[PDB]
Amino acid sequence: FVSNSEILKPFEKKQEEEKKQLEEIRGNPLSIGTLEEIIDDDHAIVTSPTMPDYYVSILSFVDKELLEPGCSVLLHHKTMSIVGVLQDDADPMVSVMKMDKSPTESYSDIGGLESQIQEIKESVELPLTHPELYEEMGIKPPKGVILYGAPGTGKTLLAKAVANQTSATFLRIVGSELIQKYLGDGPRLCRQIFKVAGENAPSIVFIDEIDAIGTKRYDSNSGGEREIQRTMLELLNQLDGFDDRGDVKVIMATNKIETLDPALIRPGRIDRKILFENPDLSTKKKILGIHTSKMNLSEDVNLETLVTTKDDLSGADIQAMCTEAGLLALRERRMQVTAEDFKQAKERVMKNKVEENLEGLY
Amino acid sequence: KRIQSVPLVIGQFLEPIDQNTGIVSSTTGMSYVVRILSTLDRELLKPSMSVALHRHSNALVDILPPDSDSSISVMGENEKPDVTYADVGGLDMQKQEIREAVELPLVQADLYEQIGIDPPRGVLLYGPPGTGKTMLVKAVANSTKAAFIRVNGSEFVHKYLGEGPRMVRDVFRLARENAPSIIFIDEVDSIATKRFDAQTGSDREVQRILIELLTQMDGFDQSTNVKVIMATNRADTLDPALLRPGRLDRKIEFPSL
Amino acid sequence: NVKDLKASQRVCLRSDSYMLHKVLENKADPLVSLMMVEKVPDSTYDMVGGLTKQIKEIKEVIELPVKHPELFESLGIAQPKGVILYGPPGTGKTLLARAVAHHTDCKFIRVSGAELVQKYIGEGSRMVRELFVMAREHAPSIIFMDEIDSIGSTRVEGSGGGDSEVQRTMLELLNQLDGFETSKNIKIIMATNRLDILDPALLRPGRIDRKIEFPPPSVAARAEILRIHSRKMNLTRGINLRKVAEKMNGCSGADVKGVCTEAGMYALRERRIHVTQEDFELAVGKVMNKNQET
Amino acid sequence: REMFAYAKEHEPCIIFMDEVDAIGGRRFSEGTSADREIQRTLMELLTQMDGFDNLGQTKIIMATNRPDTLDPALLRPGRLDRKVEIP
Amino acid sequence: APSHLWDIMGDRQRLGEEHPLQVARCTKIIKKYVINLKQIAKFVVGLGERVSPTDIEEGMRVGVDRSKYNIELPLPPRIDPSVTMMTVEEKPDVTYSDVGGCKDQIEKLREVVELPLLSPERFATLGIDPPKGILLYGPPGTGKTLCARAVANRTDATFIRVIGSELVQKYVGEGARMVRELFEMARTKKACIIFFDEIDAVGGARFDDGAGGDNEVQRTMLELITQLDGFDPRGNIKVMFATNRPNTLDPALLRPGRIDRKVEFSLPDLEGRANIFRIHSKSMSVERGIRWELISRLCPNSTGAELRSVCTEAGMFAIRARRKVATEKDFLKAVDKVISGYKKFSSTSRYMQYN
Amino acid sequence: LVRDAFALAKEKAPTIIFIDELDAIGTKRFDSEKSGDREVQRTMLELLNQLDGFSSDDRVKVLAATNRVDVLDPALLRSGRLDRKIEFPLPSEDSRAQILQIHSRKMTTDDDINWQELARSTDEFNGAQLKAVTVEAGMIALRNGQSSVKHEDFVEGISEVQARKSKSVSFYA
Repeated sequence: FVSNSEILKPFEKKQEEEKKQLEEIRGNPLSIGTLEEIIDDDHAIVTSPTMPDYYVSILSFVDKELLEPGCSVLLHHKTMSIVGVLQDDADPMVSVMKMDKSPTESYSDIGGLESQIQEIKESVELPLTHPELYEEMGIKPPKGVILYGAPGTGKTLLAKAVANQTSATFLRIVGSELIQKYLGDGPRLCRQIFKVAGENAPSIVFIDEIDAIGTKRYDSNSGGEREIQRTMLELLNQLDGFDDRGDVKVIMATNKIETLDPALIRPGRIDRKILFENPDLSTKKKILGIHTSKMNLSEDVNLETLVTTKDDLSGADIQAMCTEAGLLALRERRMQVTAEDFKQAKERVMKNKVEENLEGLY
Repeated sequence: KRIQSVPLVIGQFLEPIDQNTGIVSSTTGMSYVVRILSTLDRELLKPSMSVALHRHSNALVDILPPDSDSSISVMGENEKPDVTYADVGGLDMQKQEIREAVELPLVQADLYEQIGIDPPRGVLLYGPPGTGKTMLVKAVANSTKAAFIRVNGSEFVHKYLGEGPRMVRDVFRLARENAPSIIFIDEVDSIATKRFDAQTGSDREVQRILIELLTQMDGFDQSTNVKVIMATNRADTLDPALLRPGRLDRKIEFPSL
Repeated sequence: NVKDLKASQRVCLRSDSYMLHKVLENKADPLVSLMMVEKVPDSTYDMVGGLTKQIKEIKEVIELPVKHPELFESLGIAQPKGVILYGPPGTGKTLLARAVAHHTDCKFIRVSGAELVQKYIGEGSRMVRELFVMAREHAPSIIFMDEIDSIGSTRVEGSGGGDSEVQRTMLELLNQLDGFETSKNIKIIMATNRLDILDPALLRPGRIDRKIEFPPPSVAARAEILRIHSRKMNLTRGINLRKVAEKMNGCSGADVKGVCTEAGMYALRERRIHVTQEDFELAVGKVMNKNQET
Repeated sequence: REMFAYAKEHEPCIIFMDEVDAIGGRRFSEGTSADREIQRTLMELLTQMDGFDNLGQTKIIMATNRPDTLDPALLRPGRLDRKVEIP
Repeated sequence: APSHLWDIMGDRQRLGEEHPLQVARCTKIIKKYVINLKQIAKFVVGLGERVSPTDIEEGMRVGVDRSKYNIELPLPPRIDPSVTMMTVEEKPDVTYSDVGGCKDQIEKLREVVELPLLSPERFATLGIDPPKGILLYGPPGTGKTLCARAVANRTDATFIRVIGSELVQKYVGEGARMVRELFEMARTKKACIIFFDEIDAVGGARFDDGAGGDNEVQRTMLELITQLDGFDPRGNIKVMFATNRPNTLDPALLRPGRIDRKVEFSLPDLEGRANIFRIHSKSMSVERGIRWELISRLCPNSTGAELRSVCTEAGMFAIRARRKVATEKDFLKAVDKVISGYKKFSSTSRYMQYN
Repeated sequence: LVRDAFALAKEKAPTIIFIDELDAIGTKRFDSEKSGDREVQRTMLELLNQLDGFSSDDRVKVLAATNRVDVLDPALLRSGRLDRKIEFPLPSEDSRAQILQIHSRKMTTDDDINWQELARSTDEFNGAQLKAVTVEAGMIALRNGQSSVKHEDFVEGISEVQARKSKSVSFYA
């Protein structure tokens, strides 16, 4: 009664009297446009989609720090004066940013690699989850880790399980999209990748399977030798010339990193290097139990017997036999997969899916 | 009805909305939604029919007859039959397939219904530039003795922006009133369709032509009384999507060497 | 009110007071430059003869988990991502991908090679992945790329610029679709000729789990094709189906389809409704000349 | 098209071309590099000298440095009938 | 709250017609002013009430009223580019004392850059010309970009960082306009600093007979050289060229007259690498009684990028190796790890000096 | 731009048109793939038509400066456009003695330095490389605190990096 009369009454009265002036201001068709530049005299220039040229002052409902060249504002119909700034809603423009709805892929499925799993967790997840360890230590945390190894070692699922527990922004970019058909748009894209990701949350830029600029065989989007130097060196400047407080992490992984320019790595930013090899008979027993955890297997199927038959296989080849064995039982509609399906599954994988490498020594 | 009198604006009808109410698009590029005059009728017009509008209010006035002036062909043939078909030899093998896809459907339309073969609506002529085409279309148009429309492929674009899509529509509307009509396009490889990557963001001239070429083919010609002939150079200058069934199934290559 | 209005809705705007009047219509189904959206196509299993052996393979792989998602979930396995076939040129595999969306009530959507790289501000690289996102909005449908392939019409028969780039990209984008509803069911059907054209990363498991070889049409294979694909019209049954198939040498599904077009062209000269074996003999000799030429 | 308007008015007219390698170019599709109006200009010579418009009273004198740069289709007969060698 | 005070003065600045001016660039000055609009429309006007006759200049954007065209207020030219507004940074984090070592790569830069800005009257006695440009290339991994930011801190003025790939746009000929965008702010904003990064993607002659799409990039330097040293020697500030490939540049760009001071970075010696760990000794955790001269001695010659990796990775051994702080034992393990373990392939240092 | 350059050149007859870096615009434009033509020669056609057209009568002249003659369009050289083709090689021995003395007129020395001696110590250096020596000579006196530029300033400048001299270390063994 007494408090509401001295607080809510004078405030709501000024709000009702203010909105009466908003009719002559925020009324009208309210044309929009693109902001050009500002000045300390409180003036700007806006270009509507009809491409006019207008120079007016700065009205209320807008801040000087909110005005940036290339943004969207709100003009007026008659007076043609800026009403205010209009922020972009419904996500930051491009929605393919891989905002990670978090399917929640845990570390139990990538198990058996724990020797190399705790390696990336300390240089990526640890500073994000427990920043007090690196801040109180005094050392600067690394900006990421480079991965190298044969295909099938689980390099794709290694970085996927890290972003699950961090609950932060994480990106997935294909290395073949760094080069476009138009000349000059290659480095322009790399500028917008790190710009938008760095504004919202301590994001992570992860570009997987980079074939960029090698074994071209590209008729359409080939830009010559000029696209080579502009696109690659643009990524190097994002780790050098681009300033950051340490919230941006860059992790690159592919089949062969030797074809890439080693100057792009610049391993003063990346102090962590993780390799990968083929698992032994003890590791494959843990990986096989992962895929068969939700699978229904018969009583005549032995887990140690299937691992013994495995010779020169990666983590992807183990799941390939579990998938092929499920397709054989799916044709006959069997709940529990019998032992006859694993016999025909291992023969098809070692034939087609598994091809003899060009190493050939011994 | 007579209040409008002289000061009229040329409009174009788009789609019906409400009874005695329709949307119109004039040559100025500004589309307006007005009410249909009581003396007119929705059944007396066409979806592509051009109408008249007021200078200021831009209200609907009168329904123009189904004759579009525009440019290029305008009325019809003028002094065209100057030659015969005997002046070009050796193409009798190629010219025989042309008469079946052009002159044959314009005479007897029941032959394709009884036999059950869909006659090609569009016609593309391949081969190295400077060999076929040319006098061939003139020989077919002279032997048919019917309506003929020859529009150059590079003339569709006009200095005004929104005039591009309207000039394309007026070409097909002339084929609506006259059933035995032949629409020829000289050097179609300039604008083509979408021309691979046309960078539509920087240049809108392609998008206005791209939408019309795909709409006019599927939107019209269902009566199969109108055939389209285009003059191109090679296959690498055109969009392969034209070869998809439903629009243009016809492929003619010059017998080189 | 504003609750009945959403994006991409054409409405009316008064010229005097500049306010809302009524609602005209919505936005058309085709968007951007070229948009192909077709639901429940006309291609069925009975309309494609001789491939029944290959139909049962793609039915228990592609079609089966789509109509019954509870199968692989009870088996503990994962649905394969991509499916690619290879064989001689002139394949009839176009109708095979159209027949999958027919029974599954899905849609048939094609991606054009020109849709990948266009002119936009910030969306230039999005258009490569836009049709991947646009296909997710309405129905699971099918991802099928026939656009970029070497039949001999285009140069550089060893590889392509817009081929392996978009095909390999969409396979790695399923991580977001994995675990999210009405997403993982989306598959990818490809086409090619030789396996050496593809990158060695595609041959490894985890992306395409099934590779089906497409054999060339034989004499017995063209028997069911001559009575289905070759006849769209009313014809006479006096001709022999197996005798005409023996006269065609090396004719694939595309060359046999051309016989249907030229079956009545010779009858148009005489203007007769009866089509006898006289026209079929001239149609076979005409198609074989175009194949042997160049 | 503004040039040929005077061809039908005054019959004894000749159109000179001085050091022109441009409008006879090729440039089909690399992405076109925003040639949209130029490609149509190339086709303009493939219309007035091709279609049913009256000709023979207006001579086209074209001069160029290297004909290999020009479109080979424009150099073929039907448009440029005589090739005058100036060694 | 601030909107209430602005609504009082908003009566004269809204209801009346002042701001709705049509801005356009003036062409001819007759002392009748011919001005072309953005819609490509030419007209004639004259001065205003408070408009001064000396304010109107050739090639300047001048706003005029849309109804009756008349000059009202002048505006600074070159309003179209929005790109160079974001190229200017403020208060870089790297300070002047962050660069380690007593070697000659410090003092040589401050005398040709910081000295004429802080004390312009020092060289005025001898009547000499301070170097306009400088040269910094060096091997990759020495932190050359860190030295450019250390100069901007002591300067306390406008700094401009230019990426080599930024000069090349998506149109042919637009890169020529991008060059003048940088030099236009030199006359507008005096005593600033411009910095080019990765010029190898731009410079070099590359001649003709190559792929043929190379003629667009070679015109960027010819536009940059013209704007640097042209027919009229127009210049004020210092220009910095930097890249990782000095051998692939234009042999004309590698000759003086656009550049005087030339400094190439080298690998610190045993005495040089000692100061690299001393500037990092104040940070992290250093055990009392540990000599850093033995660690830099066991480490071979390498760039500063791999030198700072020793102190960073040393803190990682506090977890898996069961240690409190970084000890001497963890430093020896880093020798076979940070250096010997990370050599393998894809390690630059001195590997690529040329191509 | 070039078309209107000669249009205004006809108004004022005693005019001289200067072109800097003629290598910027020229080519025959071949040995490539399809499009990409006329990204250069569009402006070159102006120099071809205008100089051979109504322009270039009496007082209308064009001086085209360029870098190298290896890459250019041979069609640009003609007796109707560019007549005199003159090579401007590196300066000679005694010629460099006069160049170094002129750039020192704004400096302060004791006039005890022989300029013919410094020219003999320079072998085939660019003109800007000569003026760059006087720039380093002034910076040496600032570090040593000298009130005037002495002989050792020009000598030490040659030992430093100016023309064809680069050393990052002593390296004497």
